[PDB]
Amino acid sequence: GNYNYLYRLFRKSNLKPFERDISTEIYQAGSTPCNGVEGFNCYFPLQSYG
Amino acid sequence: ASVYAWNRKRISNCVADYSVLYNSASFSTFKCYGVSPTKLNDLCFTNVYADSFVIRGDEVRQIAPGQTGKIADYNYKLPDDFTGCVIAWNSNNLDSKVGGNYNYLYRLFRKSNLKPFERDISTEIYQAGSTPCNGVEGFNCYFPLQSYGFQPTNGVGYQPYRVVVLSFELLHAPATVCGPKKSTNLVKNKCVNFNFNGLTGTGVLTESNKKFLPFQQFGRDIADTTDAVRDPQTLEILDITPCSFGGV
Amino acid sequence: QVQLVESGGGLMQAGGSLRLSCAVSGRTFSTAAMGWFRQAPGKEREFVAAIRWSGGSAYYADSVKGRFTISRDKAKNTVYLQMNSLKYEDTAVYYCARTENVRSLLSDYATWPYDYWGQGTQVTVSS
Amino acid sequence: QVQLVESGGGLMQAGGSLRLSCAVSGRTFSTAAMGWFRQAPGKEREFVAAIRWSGGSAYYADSVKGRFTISRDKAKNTVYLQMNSLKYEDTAVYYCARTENVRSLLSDYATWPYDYWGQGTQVTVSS
Amino acid sequence: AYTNSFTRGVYYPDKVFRSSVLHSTQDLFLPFFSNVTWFHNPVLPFNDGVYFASTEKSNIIRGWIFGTTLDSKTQSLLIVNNATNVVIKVCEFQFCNDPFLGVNCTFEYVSFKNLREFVFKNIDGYFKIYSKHTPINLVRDLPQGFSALEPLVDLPIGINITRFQTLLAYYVGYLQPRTFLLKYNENGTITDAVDCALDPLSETKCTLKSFTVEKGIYQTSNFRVQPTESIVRFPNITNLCPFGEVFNATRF
Ligand SMILES: *[C@@H]1O[C@H](CO)[C@@H](O[C@@H]2O[C@H](CO)[C@@H](O)[C@H](O)[C@H]2NC(C)=O)[C@H](O)[C@H]1NC(C)=O
Ligand SMILES: *[C@@H]1O[C@H](CO)[C@@H](O[C@@H]2O[C@H](CO)[C@@H](O)[C@H](O)[C@H]2NC(C)=O)[C@H](O)[C@H]1NC(C)=O
Ligand SMILES: *[C@@H]1O[C@H](CO)[C@@H](O[C@@H]2O[C@H](CO)[C@@H](O)[C@H](O)[C@H]2NC(C)=O)[C@H](O)[C@H]1NC(C)=O
Ligand SMILES: *[C@@H]1O[C@H](CO)[C@@H](O)[C@H](O)[C@H]1NC(C)=O
Ligand SMILES: *[C@@H]1O[C@H](CO)[C@@H](O)[C@H](O)[C@H]1NC(C)=O
Ligand SMILES: *[C@@H]1O[C@H](CO)[C@@H](O)[C@H](O)[C@H]1NC(C)=O
Ligand SMILES: *[C@@H]1O[C@H](CO)[C@@H](O)[C@H](O)[C@H]1NC(C)=O
Repeated sequence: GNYNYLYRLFRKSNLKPFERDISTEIYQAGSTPCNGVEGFNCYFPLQSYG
Repeated sequence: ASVYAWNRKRISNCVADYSVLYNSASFSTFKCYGVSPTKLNDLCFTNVYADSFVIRGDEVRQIAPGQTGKIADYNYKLPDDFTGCVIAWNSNNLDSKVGGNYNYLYRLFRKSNLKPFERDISTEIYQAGSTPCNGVEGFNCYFPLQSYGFQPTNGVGYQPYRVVVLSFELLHAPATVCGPKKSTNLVKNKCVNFNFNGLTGTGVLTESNKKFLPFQQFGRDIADTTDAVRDPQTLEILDITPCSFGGV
Repeated sequence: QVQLVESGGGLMQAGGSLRLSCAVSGRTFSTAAMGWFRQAPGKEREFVAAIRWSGGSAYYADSVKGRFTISRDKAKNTVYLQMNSLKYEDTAVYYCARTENVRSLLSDYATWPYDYWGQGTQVTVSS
Repeated sequence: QVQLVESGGGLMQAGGSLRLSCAVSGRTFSTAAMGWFRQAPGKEREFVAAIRWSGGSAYYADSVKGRFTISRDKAKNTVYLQMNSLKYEDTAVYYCARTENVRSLLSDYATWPYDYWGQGTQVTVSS
Repeated sequence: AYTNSFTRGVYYPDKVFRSSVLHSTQDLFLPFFSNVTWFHNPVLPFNDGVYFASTEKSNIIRGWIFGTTLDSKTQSLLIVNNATNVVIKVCEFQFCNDPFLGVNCTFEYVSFKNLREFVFKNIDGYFKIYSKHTPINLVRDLPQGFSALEPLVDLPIGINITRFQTLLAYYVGYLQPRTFLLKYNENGTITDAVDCALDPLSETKCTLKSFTVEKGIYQTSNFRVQPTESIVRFPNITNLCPFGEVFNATRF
């Protein structure tokens, strides 16, 4: 399995045409701020292709 | 219920409150594929099946699309295009006791893999060889089921875990499982963008003097135009005046 | 509480037959298998027979094969041991044990532990 | 080739602290997460900790929460495990593993496989 | 036995409020002055909708059954008012050959001198039940007059229906997709109605959308002769086309 190629799994809004988002900010799925800390309702936005 | 005899609860004709679930902090796994738990409140479905069963911790990964193993093949299988959710949480405090709880079983042998959402509760003696068993156990003739070793001191992987799979269905039928979609407060005598039970518009809502019937909800003008409505929460009739406009 | 009660033991002449009964009260659905063991004075308890509660498949020790038969009535929640061709070596206290651990291999019940045991019944074969 | 080299293991008295280091050479950009596992003689290898290479978020096993801390230096391409309040139960060979599979859920690294493993370093807690 | 559906079988087709206005609407209504079957528990069809009517002085009739087989083979509707309580079930129920009353469930709800009119229809999986109760002084047939049926129940069953039966005199009619003109008074209630296909005067009323038309001549409709037969003419040949030679060809 090659895992060098990624895709973004979470984002607060859809991308506009030709928009480019390379941020790795922790996705706040809940009401609790993540403060850059992963956990419950705090997920890393990217994920690798298998 | 056991993994080999997983129970199936059917949900229909009710308000599905998903907030209590995805915001609860008592679930270790709350995976969802091709669907967001928050968006479900905005969606309606004909039927919603909650398949419930207990499996050990290390077998929790088999409940997912494109998975293989004892549980994935002989006890419970999901489709490659599953679009529901899988929830799972530890049940060591409930599904374990000093001595080992053996009330939870699992199918250990089968002549072929299971199909998506297929339930096999047969206890036929498995014929491992070419000699027919004829309902008698012995050499190459074993019982297809086996108990689980759920003890309080067992490892997390071997400790029990309760799992519920939520599958949604859309037949040629009405969607009777909808979300709550909480309302907002009401403002009168102003130009507002209103959305009532099934309709939307822009206008001014004013205390009316009309007399709707108990079953009448939204009024109409001569030219099939909406002039009045009934607030779903408070049985008060509101006249709708178009927001002031005109040439400049 | 799960209670196992044996009965039917008594004095018999060698060559006869005797049916020992063992009634189970309390939990019924969880019963995975029922086993009969025997123990003589000064000797270690030994496995005699076992039967799976569902299906009724039986597993016998070599010392009693062809003489002893184990059966069970699910409606009465009872297990019966018909001991034929009684020998003087059969004189012992016969106990019945219940296990809720379902095992795919029947022979496992010949060595795996049992969580419930009855008080046992004496059987004496004089001649 | 990607090479993982552990170091820092040794004899320690119970209650002390020890920092195990694990250096990675070869591929650097593809590193998705670094995990620490441990295995005692006659026991199965067990997950100790994991850390995402980017961001540095850490996930700990319940047995070491509040005692062990996992960190990493990206410039040195190294991962460090500070084991505090050493217990006799901590005596084992500690291995470090590297994974290039980026997973949104951190806890996935507590069970998902690792493609690279080091030779491990022995840690002994006497008293 | 047959009787006259003078001007009954009209129901509020929607939950809309209209005041002092005439509204034309096409939907399943009971044609006026049509024949309605009269009974004093046989099985009846459910072609496209049912208008049921009952005259009661002792509450003989109790409920209805709907479905296709009504023999515990598929889903079926059971609606029953027993002496204090209304009950609605959609289970695959096994029924008796002649069900009566003495003196797999996907839904479950629980709640002559008098005339009770009901309208049952099934569209888009929804079961629409309208009803209307009134007092009466009559024992032979239906009272002549006009009264509309407000909706009572809307069930999302998604269940097929082609037959139904009653559980205990009454009258039965079958709705048709007709155009009606309805007169809403200032309070939203329907006070009069017109069947746009009964007779030419009603066609004129609906075309003008008025209950009282002034003298004159009005162009209403278009008369067209309808075809009596279907003719199919083809040359008289008998040779099967050799499509096998192409599809069953060994080599392509
Ligand atoms: C919908 O819910 C609201 C909120 O509970 C109900 O509001 C009450 O209405 C009565 C009658 O006007 C008032 O006396 C109460 O003070 C209201 N309560 C609150 C908290 O405002 C309302 O009646 C409900 N409507 C229906 C049809 O159930
Ligand atoms: C009419 O039948 C229904 C059931 O077919 C009866 O309703 C039951 O009433 C009892 C007592 O209140 C409840 O415990 C049950 O749950 C009810 N059934 C259902 C399906 O909800 C009703 O009592 C009957 N009518 C009379 C007058 O007895
Ligand atoms: C609509 O209903 C209202 C209420 O029944 C009727 O208003 C009443 O009319 C009578 C007759 O003039 C008066 O004596 C009452 O004082 C009125 N009450 C109210 C509250 O207005 C009204 O006439 C009805 N309109 C129609 C077209 O049927
Ligand atoms: C309608 O009922 C009347 C009265 O029984 C009957 O004479 C008439 O024939 C019926 N209609 C038709 C089309 O037969
Ligand atoms: C029971 O109801 C379900 C509803 O989905 C249906 O699929 C099934 O065929 C029904 N069973 C029978 C025997 O009709
Ligand atoms: C409902 O009725 C239609 C028309 O008779 C039929 O084609 C259809 O198969 C029926 N539905 C089911 C689920 O059998
Ligand atoms: C082609 O052959 C098959 C059997 O060999 C037959 O069933 C089929 O009808 C044939 N093709 C056509 C067009 O009939």
